[PDB]
Amino acid sequence: DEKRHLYEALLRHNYFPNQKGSISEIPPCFSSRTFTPEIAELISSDTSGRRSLQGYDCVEYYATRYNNFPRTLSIIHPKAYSKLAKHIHDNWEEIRFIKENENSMIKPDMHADGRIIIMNYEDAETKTIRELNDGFGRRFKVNADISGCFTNIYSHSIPWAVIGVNNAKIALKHWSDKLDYFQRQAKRNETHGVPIGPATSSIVCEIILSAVDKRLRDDGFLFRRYIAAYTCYCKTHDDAKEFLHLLGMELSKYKLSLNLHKTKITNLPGTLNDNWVSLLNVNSPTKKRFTDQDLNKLSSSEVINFLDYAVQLNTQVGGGSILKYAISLVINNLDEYTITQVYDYLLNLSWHYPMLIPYLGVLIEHVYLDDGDEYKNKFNEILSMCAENKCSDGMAWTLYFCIKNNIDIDDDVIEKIICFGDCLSLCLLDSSDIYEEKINNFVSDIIKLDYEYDIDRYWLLFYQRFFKDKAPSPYNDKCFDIMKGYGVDFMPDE
Amino acid sequence: DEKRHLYEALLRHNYFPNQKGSISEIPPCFSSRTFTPEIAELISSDTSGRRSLQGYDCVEYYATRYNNFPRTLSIIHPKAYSKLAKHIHDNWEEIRFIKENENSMIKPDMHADGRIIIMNYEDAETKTIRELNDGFGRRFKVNADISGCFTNIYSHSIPWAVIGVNNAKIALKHWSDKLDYFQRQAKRNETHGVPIGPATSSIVCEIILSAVDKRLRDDGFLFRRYIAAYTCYCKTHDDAKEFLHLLGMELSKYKLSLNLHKTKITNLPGTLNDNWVSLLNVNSPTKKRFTDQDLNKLSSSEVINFLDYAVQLNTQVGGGSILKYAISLVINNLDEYTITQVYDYLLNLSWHYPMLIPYLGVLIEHVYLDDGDEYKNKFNEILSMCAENKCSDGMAWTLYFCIKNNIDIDDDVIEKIICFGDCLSLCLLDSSDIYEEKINNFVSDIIKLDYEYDIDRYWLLFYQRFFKDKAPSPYNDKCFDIMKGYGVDFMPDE
Repeated sequence: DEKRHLYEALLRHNYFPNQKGSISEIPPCFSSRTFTPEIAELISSDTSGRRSLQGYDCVEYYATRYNNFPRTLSIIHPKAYSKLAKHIHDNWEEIRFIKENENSMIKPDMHADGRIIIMNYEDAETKTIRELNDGFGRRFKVNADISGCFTNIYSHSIPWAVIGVNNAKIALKHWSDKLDYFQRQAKRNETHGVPIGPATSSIVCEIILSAVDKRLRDDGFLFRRYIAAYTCYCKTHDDAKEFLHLLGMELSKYKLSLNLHKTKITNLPGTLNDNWVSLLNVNSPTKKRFTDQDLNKLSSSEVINFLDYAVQLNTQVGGGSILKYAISLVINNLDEYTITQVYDYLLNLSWHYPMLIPYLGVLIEHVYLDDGDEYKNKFNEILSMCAENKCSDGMAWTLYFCIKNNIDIDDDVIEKIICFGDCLSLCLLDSSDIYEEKINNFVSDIIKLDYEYDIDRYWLLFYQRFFKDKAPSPYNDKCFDIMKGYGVDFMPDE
Repeated sequence: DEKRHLYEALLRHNYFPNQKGSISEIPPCFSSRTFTPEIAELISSDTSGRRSLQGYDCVEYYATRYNNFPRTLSIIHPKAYSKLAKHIHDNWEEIRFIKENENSMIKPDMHADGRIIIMNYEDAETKTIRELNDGFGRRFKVNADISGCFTNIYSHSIPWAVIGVNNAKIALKHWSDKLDYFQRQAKRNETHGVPIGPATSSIVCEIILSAVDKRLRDDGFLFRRYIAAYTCYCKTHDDAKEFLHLLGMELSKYKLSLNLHKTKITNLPGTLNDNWVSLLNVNSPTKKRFTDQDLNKLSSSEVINFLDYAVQLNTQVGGGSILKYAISLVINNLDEYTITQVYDYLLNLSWHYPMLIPYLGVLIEHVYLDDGDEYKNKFNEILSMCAENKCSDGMAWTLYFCIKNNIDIDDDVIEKIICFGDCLSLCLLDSSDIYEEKINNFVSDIIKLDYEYDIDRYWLLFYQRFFKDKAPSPYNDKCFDIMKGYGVDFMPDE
């Protein structure tokens, strides 16, 4: 069924931040499968325990963007998440109108892997044909962005999108009001904001933005939405300015607004992709597939020169993720002579740009890591940099490389891994079991605070220790106990 | 009367190219007054003589623009001009609808000096108030130019403007058809083009362009015309593109077209003047009048530094006549210590930019020209440059300075003054009377050709020699004889 596929997707696949489909933002050690929908029903049914704080906090995760900026992905506390996912499942026949929207490019969809939200998933041919087809006969292309979107979505506006603003205000139960309550329970009983990364917040965002899409559609606008980005194709500048006005009205009705540093009108014909994308692909040494693998295999100077050219292009343009695109272009066709050189270049690029650390997972088997302890000092210097810059995805990926490849990790860099206080980093140090006593000091400092929001901020670490019998639950409810009795592990093996 | 003022203006004032109101393009030695309307009636009444060539040619005059480009002003042959001016006078009650047009900024008007066409004549306050008033509430400013205008105005389209295209085509007498014939007789019986500089061609251009102004007006466009330049103020880009379309249609109906290298749409608020104008005026040392003349008098370093800054600004922008504007800013407030320095700077600027030569007429009394023959070699080196670059206005102004200030002129530069073959230069050499024999060789080479168009190209030189009794008329008609008997002199004294 599609209800069952959504129920699997909300918990087994898209609970953790898993929207990016090329490389994940979270290392593959953390997996949210075995958190089955029946365990979510049992958690929702459980009513024990008393909480002194309204709502639940989230395990935080600062992922690095192309400009090294942090984006705070969140792992919802699972007692607050099981109710939210179960509510979205039970109400799916009244929610699936977001699937029938045609202006939302990334939306819930029955993906084969098990997910429902995968950004940048559709193939290049259809994307090109759509871009030309919608750019047919038009003069201007308007790009608009919602300012926060994740930051300031109003949860009380979830019924406003569903049955209208004034009908919902008069009505103040309906399914969308309980959805608003359950979404609020996900993040500290707070009206504004949604945790970034779970598909439940993507569904909540799609529900609110589908009314905006409906009103923009009914006024005859050619437009597409990519999460919070609206692209409009306009025969004249009348359409260009009036779409911006109507989008501003429709967002302001649901308390949202437009990012005016991201608004720009560009005369068609522009570029189907961004300009740096075609600059890289035109100069890519892999741009032609030769149908024989020896020809497809690249040389040392070819890959290195393309990587230098990508570095200059990112310094000179910087409009997008130039390094990640360029590295994905050359990463899978490396010859054995290249692997050490491109590996060290990736070490250089991963230090300077910590979002490039996941690509280091491709080469680690082919590179002989023992060497003369060069890579040993490299990964620790990266770990120190990720501790310094407060970057969670680079820290977690580097620690996944350190435990998976058994490379030792220094004490002084751990002094800042423990002091940074990223939860997912501390779960990796927790799964190592060598640093049991520095982990114990941190969790004891959390418990001695007697602040439930900090325990909810480190619920993944606390649950991993409780499931590994190294600690008891810090909660008086049965949620951790129902998780552990059924075998829920958020750091599972194969 | 206004008919009589127009009749004076066509011959006494605006026969010669005299449209510019700050400094003339022709030196003040050449004056078209004493060519009274009664002499024009007597020339028109005369029917003697036979001509083997259809129409008449014009005395040519390549004036230098801000980018050193030549513009070929023309002095119409007066037998072909008297008929044209008399025809425009007799038909003035059917022509004066061009005066009632409100979108034509430069048009026939009763000016006090005696002219009817003076470009850049209205005061700055009204121009500013108009520019703001028409820029009220609008988003875009469209600038469009007719491509040739003077070059390719179709004379057969003069009745097309007057009574409509199809009515005039069916009609193929009416006054506009004889106007078309008389305008053709001005330039070699040629359908396309108008001689630049006489007000009769300005009237002919206004007659054709007033129909374009009428159709653009009736479609509700806010627009102004400066000779061949249309500026439109647009609430949106719909108005911006549709005005360009409608102007293209209305010009193509009368066989004209749009200069598409001069078309540009600029988002308001732009600049009331051009950007270099405010850059000069903000940095002008004369920008504040102090109501006492000693304060208004400028120092040496002040004027010189402003002139250097103007030179850099013209090198760096070049969008308009930066040097002429800057020099007009400082020229009239010079202190006696400045005059030699600014004079030599003007010598430097006049050599490099020959349109700046007329400003040398302001300083020549205050500068002691005898010196050590420095200015003697300067004006001859300028004369050689004007001969080399084929610039008529610089040649004529420099020769006016040479004869008026009695400074001697070398033989070898005269070897190229005679070889350039500018008519107005040869009339200055003709009025000097020292070089009677090199003038005689040139006019004998013209007469031996037996080409009436070359005689019409040098009609001013031929008439000046005939009126000075140094030569006979080269024409079998009585036009020169009626001119000389009534005392018509085109190089008159006071």
